[PDB]
Amino acid sequence: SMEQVAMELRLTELTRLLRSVLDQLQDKDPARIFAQPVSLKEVPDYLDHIKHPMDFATMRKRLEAQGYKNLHEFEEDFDLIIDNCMKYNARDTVFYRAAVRLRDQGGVVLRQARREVDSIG
Repeated sequence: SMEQVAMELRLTELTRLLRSVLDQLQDKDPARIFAQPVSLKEVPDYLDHIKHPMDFATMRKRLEAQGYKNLHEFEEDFDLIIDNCMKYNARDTVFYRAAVRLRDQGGVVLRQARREVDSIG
């Protein structure tokens, strides 16, 4: 049906809009602390601590597989990255300070991103 084609043209354009946003969020991690999943080789106990790991490359596989149905699903993955980090790592660490910074700065990008989704449907 053509009515499925209109759905896919609107998913494509969410997916293209989320592409921008992820790039903007990931520029706020210039150290690349969050670029890749935490290495299970290097941190074998990691899943004892964190049950739903998340990082930027993983969010990007799922973005180019058109796997984010709405903005809320995208925003959840982003908050996982931040929240896992702030549990796993102590307050006086480069890692925890980098998540605090990314949260704070990402809040601006996400607060405009909400409005553009609502605006353009």
